[PDB]
Amino acid sequence: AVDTAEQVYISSLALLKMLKHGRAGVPMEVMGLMLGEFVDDYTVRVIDVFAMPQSGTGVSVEAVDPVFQAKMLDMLKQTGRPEMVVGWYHSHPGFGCWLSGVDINTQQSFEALSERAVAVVVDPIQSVKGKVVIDAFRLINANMMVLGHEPRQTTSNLGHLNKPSIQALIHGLNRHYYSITINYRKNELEQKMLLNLHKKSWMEGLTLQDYSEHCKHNESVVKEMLELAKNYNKAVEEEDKMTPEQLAIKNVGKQDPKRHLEEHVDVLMTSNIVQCLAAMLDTVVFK
Amino acid sequence: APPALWDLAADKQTLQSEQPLQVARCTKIINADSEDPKYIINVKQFAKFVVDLSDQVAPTDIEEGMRVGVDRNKYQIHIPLPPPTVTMMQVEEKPDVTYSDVGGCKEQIEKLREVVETPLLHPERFVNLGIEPPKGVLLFGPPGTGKTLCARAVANRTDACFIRVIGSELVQKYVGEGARMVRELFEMARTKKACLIFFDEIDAIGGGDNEVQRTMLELINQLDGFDPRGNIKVLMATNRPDTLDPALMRPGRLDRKIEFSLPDLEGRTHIFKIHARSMSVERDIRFELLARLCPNSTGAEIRSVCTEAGMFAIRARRKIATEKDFLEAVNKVIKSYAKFS
Amino acid sequence: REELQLLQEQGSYVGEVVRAMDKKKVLVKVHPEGKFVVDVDKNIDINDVTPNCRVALRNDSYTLHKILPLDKQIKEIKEVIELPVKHPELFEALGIAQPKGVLLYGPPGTGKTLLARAVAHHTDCTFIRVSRMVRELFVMAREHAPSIIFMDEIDSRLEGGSGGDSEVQRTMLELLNQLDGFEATKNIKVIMATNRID
Amino acid sequence: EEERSKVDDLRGTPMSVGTLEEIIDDNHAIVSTSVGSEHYVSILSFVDKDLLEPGCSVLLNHKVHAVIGVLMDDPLVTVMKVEKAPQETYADIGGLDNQIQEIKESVELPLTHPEYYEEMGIKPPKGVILYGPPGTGKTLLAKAVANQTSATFLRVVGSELIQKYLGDGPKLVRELFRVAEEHAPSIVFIDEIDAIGTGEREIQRTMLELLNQLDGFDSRGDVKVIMATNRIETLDPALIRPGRIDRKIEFPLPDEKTKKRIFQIHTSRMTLADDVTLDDLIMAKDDLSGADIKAICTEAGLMALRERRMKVTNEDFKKSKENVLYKKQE
Amino acid sequence: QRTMLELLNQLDGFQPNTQVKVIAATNRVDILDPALLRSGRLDRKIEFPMPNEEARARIMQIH
Amino acid sequence: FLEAVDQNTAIVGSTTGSNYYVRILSTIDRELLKPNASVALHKHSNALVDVLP
Amino acid sequence: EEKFIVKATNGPRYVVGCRRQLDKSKLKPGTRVALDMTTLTIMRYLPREVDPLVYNMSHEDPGNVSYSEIGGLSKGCLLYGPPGTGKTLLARAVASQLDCNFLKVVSSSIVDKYIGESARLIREMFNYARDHQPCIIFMDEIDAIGGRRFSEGTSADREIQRTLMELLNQMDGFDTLHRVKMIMATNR
Ligand SMILES: [Zn+2]
Repeated sequence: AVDTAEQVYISSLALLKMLKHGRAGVPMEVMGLMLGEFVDDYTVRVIDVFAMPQSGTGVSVEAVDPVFQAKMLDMLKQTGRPEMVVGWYHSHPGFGCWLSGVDINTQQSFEALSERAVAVVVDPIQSVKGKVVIDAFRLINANMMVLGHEPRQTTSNLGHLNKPSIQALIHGLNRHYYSITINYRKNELEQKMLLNLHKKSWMEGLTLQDYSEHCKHNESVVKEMLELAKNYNKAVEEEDKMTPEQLAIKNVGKQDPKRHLEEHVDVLMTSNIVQCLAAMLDTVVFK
Repeated sequence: APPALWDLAADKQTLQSEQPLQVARCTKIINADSEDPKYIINVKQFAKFVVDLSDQVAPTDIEEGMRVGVDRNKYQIHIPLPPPTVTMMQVEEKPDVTYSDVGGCKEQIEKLREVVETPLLHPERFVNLGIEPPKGVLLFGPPGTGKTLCARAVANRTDACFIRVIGSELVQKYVGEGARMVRELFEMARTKKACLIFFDEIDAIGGGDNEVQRTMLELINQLDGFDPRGNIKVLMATNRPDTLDPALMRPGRLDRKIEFSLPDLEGRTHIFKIHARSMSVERDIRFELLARLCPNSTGAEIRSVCTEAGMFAIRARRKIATEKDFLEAVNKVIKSYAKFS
Repeated sequence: REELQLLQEQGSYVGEVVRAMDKKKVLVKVHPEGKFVVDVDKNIDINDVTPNCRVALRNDSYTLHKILPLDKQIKEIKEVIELPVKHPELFEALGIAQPKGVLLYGPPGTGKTLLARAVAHHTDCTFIRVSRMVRELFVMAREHAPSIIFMDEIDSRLEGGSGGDSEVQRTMLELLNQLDGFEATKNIKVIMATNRID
Repeated sequence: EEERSKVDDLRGTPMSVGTLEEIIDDNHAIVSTSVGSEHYVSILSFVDKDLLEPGCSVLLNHKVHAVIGVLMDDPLVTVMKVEKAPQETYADIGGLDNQIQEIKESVELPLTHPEYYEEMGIKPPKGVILYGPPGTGKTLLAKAVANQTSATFLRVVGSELIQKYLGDGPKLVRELFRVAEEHAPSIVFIDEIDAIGTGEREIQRTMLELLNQLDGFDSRGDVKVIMATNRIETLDPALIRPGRIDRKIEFPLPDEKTKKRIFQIHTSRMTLADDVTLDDLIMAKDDLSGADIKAICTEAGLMALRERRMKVTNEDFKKSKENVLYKKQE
Repeated sequence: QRTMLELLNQLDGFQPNTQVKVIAATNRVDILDPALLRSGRLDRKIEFPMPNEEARARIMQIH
Repeated sequence: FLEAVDQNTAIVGSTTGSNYYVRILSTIDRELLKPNASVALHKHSNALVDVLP
Repeated sequence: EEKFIVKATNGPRYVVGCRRQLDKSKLKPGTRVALDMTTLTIMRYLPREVDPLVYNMSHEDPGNVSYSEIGGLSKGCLLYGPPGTGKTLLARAVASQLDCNFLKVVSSSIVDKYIGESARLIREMFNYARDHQPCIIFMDEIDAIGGRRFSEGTSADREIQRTLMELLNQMDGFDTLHRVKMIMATNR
């Protein structure tokens, strides 16, 4: 009878594999298996994550083929992947990320070997593209109902675990079903390779190609955007002619939610492209 | 709260018992079965579903259009269940008029008595002496004292009074219930070891009317169809012969159309003999006198003579009824009502 | 962005309470396949939520937020309309028994709208017109009391139609019970109009 | 205490209000809703399962729909019958002594004074059916009030309760039959029978079903049903033979002498002046019931009571008689 | 005639009608439809008169 | 859109007929608060960006 | 022009975008299209149709030798009924050869159980014949609708003869039939 404060390490491998698996996350139930290595009690690291073929039955213990699982795991053992399985993941579209009776039964059956048995449910269907916040699930012991529910130390990270604060699922089904915190990790090779890879993904090939395109489109296409920009500017100035009357009458309180200032600041920012690219044309013409 | 105390303490095992029996798919009823694996089912939400049969329910226990429990996760049939109120409401087991009310028909009472009383008493005599016992008779025409011979046939069984079925209960809202009605009362007729079933008021289901043509043509398919039985009993009671479909389909299995209009002089004293167990009649009252002092006095009309005359005997505040005290009720209820009718 | 989780809440429903229960479990009439009885949130009291009113209810937590909703004619009329123009205060010291209303019977050629809106236009006060739907405008006349009210639409044996008409006769009788009953707001003066057997 | 406050998770946020259909002896009942969702779950606490009377609205959940509680229905049943015993007996009205001893002898012989009822061996538990040309509860309640002296009573006035709502069917008649079953020593009184006189196709089938359940095909002698309409021609001839099987009677025309007796009864407790004549009062009336003369006796006793006097003068009773002369002509 | 001529159109415009036959029997030939003559339609017209006392004694003997 | 009960918050009727209570976004001014207007929320966020003419 | 409003069959309306593959040709309004559950993209459109239009545009009879199997046989055509048959094999022989369509007109389609306003079907179907440039009309078993109206006809005969009056008004009335062809088949 002892418990610690565990935290699931999530690298970009399992993340991107759950993003491609979320793209393949059809309404039909899907299956997946997580791998890794157990170094101590209160830490768990995932490295290898793959997908499983779909079945008409869906998420179930019968769909997990032991000769296929052990066959692929053996083919990972003959390669440079000497990691044992650490858990299984799946997708729950529509009805929420909670776990049904079948999922908790195959979780109870799959947790006999690994005491941790990390469970992750990805649901990118109804989640907006602004946040990719994912949560890992855990199974509590049925004999711990007499004593405290979760005797987990280091209660600081629970404030970060309070971000999924839906008022129906977390404490709507929190009995006999709790969760765990999630952190990330990134080395310098992922930082510089993925950082320079994304900057290059927003940059050009030689980085000098599409500059003169806009530098010379300022004279052909942007002129229409400058004339229309002046049409919006005058289209606001026609009301700014009426503003000094109200400002000359009341001077107390603000009733119009429009600021008429920051939009024109943005118009000036779009208009400064001519100034910033004029020096570019000066460099291209010079040398 | 005192009832909820012992059950509240008995609510602990309801959590460990909540995982089973949780399955409920709104009790969807099936329609037919093309093959044994796949069953076509239709839910009440007008959504037709198809699922395979589970291992907990035998295929021989499946009935056409049977409401059974079915899972909403595996979609399989976990456990069936036995379950209109008019069907069980129409059950009738009560003693009633005996044979003593024969309405003067000397030959007709034997034409129906040899088919209502004799075939049950002598099953081997009619199979060996012939090929099968007779089918039944057909009482129709003028109402008069109708339904008296029906109670006669009900009470004149030496074993147990049987069920009678009126026809005015099928013309109701939500048509289609008649099919399951006749199929489950004929199924119960198979359960009652070849019991006899009487069908009253065929005119209330015969003679748009296609929704009635379903129940009455299916009724013909269940009568001419010997699946429940083709030998027990056939008898219909109607006021008018304006039902041509049962009249043209009846020669297949129904037979022996007879009539029962009115009794004779020596019969009304026998309806008074069955009224000897009615409201207390003094020994001074002669049944032959009161019987002969009223012509055109069929068993129903003199049943109303004993009803209204019974009412005036109650209003008289007397210990016993005397003919001199209710004869005014007799000739008043037959003559004052015979004036306009 | 903290509200973005309430955007992810898929919105919220519109609850309508029809009956309050004493067990702190108020049933709320909702959209069909609704009728979800539930206890309200702890920061909102139960007694304040009145039945037969619409409220704001969340779609998952089922918690309540708040409650939801002619020179001679002008010479003779100066004492009637031109008197309350300049001295609204004198209506408490003056004890000369100012009249409550005035009637003008005859062919309504000029004087029904141009006179009342012209002299009332000199009064610079609001002009409310009458134009069962005959009681809500009387409640509006109770709210905005200081004005010039004029009958224009009604000017056109006992029976049920004389009982329904007797509802408006009761409206003007209680106008004599309020006006002639007790003065509560200066400048209450009205003008009658009647041209027939009435 | 904790076991009482631990089932709050089921009655918490995931809670709904459904409509139960029936209770099955296999400890799992069937419920319904707007779409008719049938879920069977083992019963829980706080339920009665005996007085529940299936077929009403119950409490459901967003969960597997375990029944956590129930909610009482129809406060509408309260306005159906009266539970008091009025002092108006069968000896307070005259002229129709035979007409009142016909129903008194008709329905007061069963269950009371049984030596003339159970020794005969007839038991016609159907009762008589009456109709009052004045109606308005005065004559029909003055004849039915004889049974109200020392007995339980059941009253039903008007067919509005069937027509003021959607076509639920004969379930309300089943409620009257179960309250009459649990209240067998009572008298069923149906008043203002204007079902077919006032969809319309369903009124005929719930009225013929009213005749079906009213006939008592499965019940023994349990209660005496007394029906009372206004016009005997509105009722179809099919509602006569099954329903009316005991006896029916006719009521005379209340023109001068029956209105003189009604006036005497309505002016027996009150005090009137000597100059109050009767010929003008029984002359100015024309086909009037007792509710309006009771209304002018009430407003005449109050109007004469305005002067702190109980004596009703002739001019004040004619001034109140103008309400009678106007009301019937309006 | 709409339904009947529809059936005759399904016995005239359908060359793959070589499948299951459609046997018909009429109790009287007073109103004889002239459009019932075709290879697929009612072409086999074998007259079945009233059996004589000999034939009635035969069918009654075997029955 | 059905009704506006207060500032920065109103009710909106869905296409299925059920009325929804959603807090409007602060960027949208009071011009889009017309009672009879063609408002359009999000499929998941259920927030209005602009109305349709 | 890039993003427009869609109307789903179920009742709720949505707005979608434009896919980089398709163009603005089929994107014009008034054309039923298809959508996807994810991202509400557009794969292709959905051409509308009707129920009887499937029957009028689906039946096809094969066989090209039947045109040469009619035997030694070398604005309207009358196929009457002497003691010799095979008119269905010939009309269905050329109809099975090309016929340019399968516009079959059955004599049981002018029943009009309700009020006899079959003029909407004469002008509707013959308006389809005038709309489509090629058209061939078959009229088999016209003897049922070919009543001679010798005596005073009832309401059932007067409406059929009124459709014959529309046939008169559209054959020798104020409308030519130079391009369309009708084949009147009968029995007597
Ligand atoms: Zn699922």
